Amino acid sequence: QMGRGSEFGKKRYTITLLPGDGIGPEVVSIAKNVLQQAGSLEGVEFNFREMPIGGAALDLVGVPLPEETISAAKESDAVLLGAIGGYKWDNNEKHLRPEKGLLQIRAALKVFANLRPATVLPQLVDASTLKREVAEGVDLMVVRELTGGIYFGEPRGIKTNENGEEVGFNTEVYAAHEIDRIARVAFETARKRRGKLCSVDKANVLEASILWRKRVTALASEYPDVELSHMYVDNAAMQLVRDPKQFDTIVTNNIFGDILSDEASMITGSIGMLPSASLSDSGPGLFEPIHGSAPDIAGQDKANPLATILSAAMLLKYGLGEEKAAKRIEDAVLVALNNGFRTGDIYSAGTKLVGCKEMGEEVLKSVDS
Amino acid sequence: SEFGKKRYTITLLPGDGIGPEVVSIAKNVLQQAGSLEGVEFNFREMPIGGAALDLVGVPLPEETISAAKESDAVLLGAIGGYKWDNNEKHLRPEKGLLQIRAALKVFANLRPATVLPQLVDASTLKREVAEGVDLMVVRELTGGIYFGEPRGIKTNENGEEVGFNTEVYAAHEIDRIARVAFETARKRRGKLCSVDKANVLEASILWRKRVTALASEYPDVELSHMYVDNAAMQLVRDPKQFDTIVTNNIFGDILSDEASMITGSIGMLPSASLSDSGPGLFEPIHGSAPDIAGQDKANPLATILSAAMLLKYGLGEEKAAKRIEDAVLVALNNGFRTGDIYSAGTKLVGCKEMGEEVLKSVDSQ
Ligand SMILES: CC(C)[C@H](C(=O)O)[C@@H](O)C(=O)O
Ligand SMILES: CC(C)[C@H](C(=O)O)[C@@H](O)C(=O)O
Ligand SMILES: [Mg+2]
Ligand SMILES: [Mg+2]
Repeated sequence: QMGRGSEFGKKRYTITLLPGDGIGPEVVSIAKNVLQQAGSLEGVEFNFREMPIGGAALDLVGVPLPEETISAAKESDAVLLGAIGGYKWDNNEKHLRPEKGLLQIRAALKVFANLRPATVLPQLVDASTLKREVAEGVDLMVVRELTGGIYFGEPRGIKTNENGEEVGFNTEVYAAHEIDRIARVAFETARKRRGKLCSVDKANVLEASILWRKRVTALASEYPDVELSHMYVDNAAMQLVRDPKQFDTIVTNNIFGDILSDEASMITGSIGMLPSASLSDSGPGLFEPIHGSAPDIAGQDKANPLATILSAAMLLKYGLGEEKAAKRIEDAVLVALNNGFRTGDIYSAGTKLVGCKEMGEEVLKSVDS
Repeated sequence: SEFGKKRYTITLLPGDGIGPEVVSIAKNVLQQAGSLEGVEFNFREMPIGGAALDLVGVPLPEETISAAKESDAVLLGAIGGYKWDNNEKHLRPEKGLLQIRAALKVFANLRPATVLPQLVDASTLKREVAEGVDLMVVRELTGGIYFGEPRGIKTNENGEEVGFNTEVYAAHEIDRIARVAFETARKRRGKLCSVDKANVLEASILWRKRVTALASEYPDVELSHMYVDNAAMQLVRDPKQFDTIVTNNIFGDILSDEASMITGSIGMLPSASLSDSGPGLFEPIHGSAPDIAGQDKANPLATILSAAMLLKYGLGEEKAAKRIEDAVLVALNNGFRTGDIYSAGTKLVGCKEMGEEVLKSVDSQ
């Protein structure tokens, strides 16, 4: 009669926080607070656990992703990551660079489905370098295959041939089952939006893309409410500039996903607003802002926390099925922007320039009202 | 005099869609510009792409490769069409394009992306961002994942299909494209940005390593490195920051097309593919546009400018190349626009009429 579960009708989730490097800890600290407050309003409690990753892990135990961090992440209900990278580690051997830890945690958590929404918010339309009429109303979702393809393909390496010359190689490889699963996510995703899915590949050159297109095509019959189309990656790169409003959902591989989602991100004009979700089958998902560790403003209360806050909303929605709590966060971010609040990266003439903590305070204020 | 005329052999590969229309115009413009410099051409038309598939059942006939290799330069129209997209992999039009690039060993692909002042409004980027864009992509054209082995679709023991390709570069392949790009930047504004994914891929670690080692051979050139995903963003945010970019086959394909659309006018952009020895390959970057094939709507200016790159880079005919460039400029300054570049207050014309306007500007001089 109090509700499901064993704590007075409340739901308690275990969250692993991976603040990381640069501005990561600052923005995660704020999102944590917004998460707690919005959750509390829906009868949701959290056990948080901070663990090291990236440069922080390197300075601590000499690897970018400690076994103990993986264990903690795997035993959790969801993972919220801050940011990865710094100048200090830039002359390290490549297994000892912060980015390595990020690739390793994706693989370890088997979060093959990366969701990256790119929307132009009406309050920030003028931040885009695209003309207003082209940028306004952009609202697309890139579904990127995150744990396969060339990023993780074998064989790979740099070797010296018999002529004494170096040869570097990587393998773009996909098994049918890897394509099917990311395709299914994208079809389900498009179904819940405008019902349009664009599969992006290089099928006029690459056998790996021919298989991609074959499997995606064969799945279309299981989603008759979804209009499937296909586009070559180079044409997709042009169409994002020419008419980004044409897209609802895009599905593509690891490397094309990396390039196109980042292109779509910059087209919106405000990188500091953009969240992302990485989902697995049945295990904890990984949620993180798409921006970097921005080391040059670290510790200066300058960072935009909104992308991480919105990643926490994605954590609630996609990771935990806690939709009302997610909506409370999304609403509060909107109220802050409507009230004229802007951190430095989204500042325009006549708005209220605020620091990181102060922006969090405004979101918090709105959640609690 | 007849004895002292300069003569070149040009192989024409009209290809598919609007390819034949635009190449026919560029051929005429080429003849007229050259003749004013005492240069005459022997043209031979050969099949490639869908056109070769329809004639002999392969996208690149042996006879075409022979003709191209024996010539001084190759001018190509366009490849591809819906007619052949349901073809087996070995028999799609595009395979012919990859095959001719490989056969001619044209590893150095030059794709200049500029915003013309007459056409600044055609970009979807704000005027202040698009105006003054002027970059060159130097793309490695005959190596990398496009040609790497092993490759295929196989069925494993379980009956499950696995599709795979190999991104592979030997150091000397990187060295050679890099040298071309350094030399390119030196002739431009002295800035080179090398683009890779060296934070993930071994092949790109070698890429960055070789380009870095070569920097000291061109100490007058300013070299920087950028990840391909960052480059895709920087082209949107501040494309004016770039002079010359060098990158591999697949990143070059993506980034150059992104840069092209950023300028706003795909129908204006030429390209050159150059080899160490032998004829170069010159073609517009637009596609076959099969919906307007035979409708006299095509913009011939990109192929006309590709013929200018042919003269300039392939044949060293600098004065003839300038005559063509000058004439395209005259035609645009006279207000002529094909449909793809039309704006209110201009003269909307078809393909043939645009060509004739460029032709009479050439012959004016
Ligand atoms: C840092 C890099 C390894 C990473 C990637 O390529 O996935 C980043 O670019 C991203 O998009 O999250
Ligand atoms: C294969 C073919 C479609 C070609 C390529 O990918 O190189 C085209 O995109 C280009 O840029 O010339
Ligand atoms: Mg990226
Ligand atoms: Mg292309």
